[PDB]
Amino acid sequence: GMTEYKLVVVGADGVGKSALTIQLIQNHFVDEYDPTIEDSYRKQVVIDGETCLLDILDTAGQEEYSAMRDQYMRTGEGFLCVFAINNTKSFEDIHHYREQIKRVKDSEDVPMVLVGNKCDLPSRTVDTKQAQDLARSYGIPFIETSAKTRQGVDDAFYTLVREIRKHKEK
Ligand SMILES: N#Cc1c(N)sc2c(F)ccc(-c3c(C(F)(F)F)cc4c(N5C[C@H]6CC[C@@H](C5)N6)nc(OC[C@@]56CCCN5C[C@H](F)C6)nc4c3F)c12
Ligand SMILES: Nc1nc2c(ncn2[C@@H]2O[C@H](COP(=O)(O)OP(=O)(O)O)[C@@H](O)[C@H]2O)c(=O)[nH]1
Ligand SMILES: [Mg+2]
Repeated sequence: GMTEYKLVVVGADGVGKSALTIQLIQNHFVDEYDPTIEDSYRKQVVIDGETCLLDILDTAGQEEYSAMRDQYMRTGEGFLCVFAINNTKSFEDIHHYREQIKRVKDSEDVPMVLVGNKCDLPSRTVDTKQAQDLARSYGIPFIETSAKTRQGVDDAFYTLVREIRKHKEK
């Protein structure tokens, strides 16, 4: 049998949620992917010897707080909270995404990873120290990624799976 892990990728428009997801799944950088499309993708992977199925929701569209949207998000087992290292506003939004996750999951202990994407770019407006401090304040890992080169991408998604696997053992 394969366990399926339901992962949700969230964060501001333009941070690279779609590029990270497509890079993970298909091993190619899709630049300029339609910002308005929300979809899910699956991949069979081996993580620490466990053959499992990732089901990844790449979020997009309108911010909305209906009971149905909350219930859909509540089915997520772990969340990648993504900002772009050259967009301070996307980093400032992270606290809001974490607050919504904690609210629908009714817990401060939700499997989560803070992802600083676009690390292939030389110009970084978000301080690495500030991002590490924010992740420490939430008790979650911080991983830098590039959806273009694939640097850190497997680590971000596999770390989130490891967190879900551990959470299910509590
Ligand atoms: N909804 C909703 C949610 C539930 N009902 S539950 C639940 C959860 F558990 C986790 C995450 C979310 C979630 C999502 C979801 F993941 F659902 F797609 C999309 C958001 C979204 N999108 C709109 C745009 C930007 C990215 C993409 C999706 N297109 N934007 C914002 O905030 C945007 C800002 C700027 C303007 C005012 N707001 C408050 C802060 F200032 C930040 N939050 C979003 C969000 F929290 C939700
Ligand atoms: N250089 C660089 N550009 C990226 C990276 N990830 C995404 N982009 C670009 O950033 C823009 C937004 O990416 P997208 O995946 O659409 O972001 P989303 O709105 O969060 O889904 C696009 O023009 C991408 O090609 C990355 O790691 N490096
Ligand atoms: Mg997208």
